[PDB]
Order: sequence, then structure tokens, then C-alpha cells
Amino acid sequence: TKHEISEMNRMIQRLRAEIDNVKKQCANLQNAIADAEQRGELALKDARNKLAELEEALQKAKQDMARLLREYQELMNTKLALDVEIATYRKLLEG
Amino acid sequence: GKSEISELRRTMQNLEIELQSQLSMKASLENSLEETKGRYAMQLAQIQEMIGSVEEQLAQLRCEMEQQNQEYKILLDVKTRLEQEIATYRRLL
Repeated sequence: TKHEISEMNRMIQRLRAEIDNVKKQCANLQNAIADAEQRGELALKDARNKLAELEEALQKAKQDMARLLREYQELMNTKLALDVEIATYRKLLEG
Repeated sequence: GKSEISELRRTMQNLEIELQSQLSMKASLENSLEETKGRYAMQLAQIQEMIGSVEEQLAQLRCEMEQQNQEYKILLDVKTRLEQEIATYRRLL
């Protein structure tokens, strides 16, 4: 009969301790998420960076090729131009 | 006399609601974490994919740039022989 107040209190003690742990748990959680998004934003950052770095090298390369092609074309113009000197000079030989 | 056991149910049940509030918080936190870990893993995977695409394109171009300087060299080793060839014909006159 009197025994009732003795356990209601033992239990209230237990419940607080239980709540204290969910509180202690929810705190490590926020840190975890914080750490989650800190880690994250960085990876995306790094990623994005590598991407442009290459986008950059590509375009850079693209132009170099375009260049070597003009270089080759220009070399070819002269070679086919020597072809006709060889011709006008083979002619002069064999009449 | 009988009031003490009454105040205790009051405070007891009050705690039970604070528990419910804590569990609701915890559960809502768990959601947010997994969800965070997901959004970035996938956005990252998405960027990692864009990155690889460009790297391939780049690799290809350099292999082509390899063949195109090689081609130039050939052209040169010829244009030179020709220069030599006209040089000789001019030497005959």
C-alpha cells in the first residue's frame, strides 16, 4: 500500500536516465551529420575542381591539335609544290 | 496524504511525453543522416562519372595527337628527299 511511492520514484529515476541517454545520443548524431556534410561538401568541391581542370586540358589540347593540323597542311602545301618542280625538271632533262 | 502518489503520476507521465519527444527527435535525426550520406554519395558519383567521360575524351585526343605528329614526320622525311631531288636536278644544269 505504502510500497507504491517507493517504486514510482525508482521508475521516475529510470525514465530520466533513459531520456538522458537519448539526449546524449541525439548529440553525437548532430555531430555525425555535421561531419557528414562537412566531409561531403568537400568531396563535391574536389570533384567539381578535377572536372574543370580536365575540361580545361581538353580545350587546351583541342587547340593544339587544330594547330598541328594547320602545321601539317602547311607542310603539305610545299611538298606537293616540290612535286611540280621535280616534274618541270624531269621534263627539261628527257626533253 | 493521498496527494503524493498523485503528483507522481503527473510527473511520471510528463516524463513519458519527454521520452516520446526524444525518440521522435532521434528518429528524425537518423533519417537526416542516412539521407545526407546518400545525397552526397550520389552527387559525387554523378560528378565522378562526368570526370571519367572527359578523361577518356582527353586520352583519345592525345592518341590521335600522337598519330598526327608521326604523320607530320613522315611528310617531312619526304619533303626533304624531294628537296634533295630538285637539288640534284638543279645540279645537272
